[PDB]
Amino acid sequence: AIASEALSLLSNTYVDGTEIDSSLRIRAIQQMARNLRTVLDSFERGTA
Amino acid sequence: TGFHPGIAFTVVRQDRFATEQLLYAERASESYFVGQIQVHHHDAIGGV
Repeated sequence: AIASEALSLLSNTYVDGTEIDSSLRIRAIQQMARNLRTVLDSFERGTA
Repeated sequence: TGFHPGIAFTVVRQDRFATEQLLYAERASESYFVGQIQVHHHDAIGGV
């Protein structure tokens, strides 16, 4: 259950085909991966 | 019929108009910068 992160992730949807926004992309890749690692670890522990 | 006494009476009237005012705008203005571009487009039927 989360809404702020989803809204932030889906609020861009690009504009017209501009650059990749390397800083924002790197920040998102770091944060989402860090959250997903522990999320999947907890899910695997629960399933086991 | 013919006369008019000196009784006490008064009337009340109201007005509704506009006016112009002048103020001091100083020299330094608000620091209204520009950041990124936000767009939102959606196509349903006919046009976008």
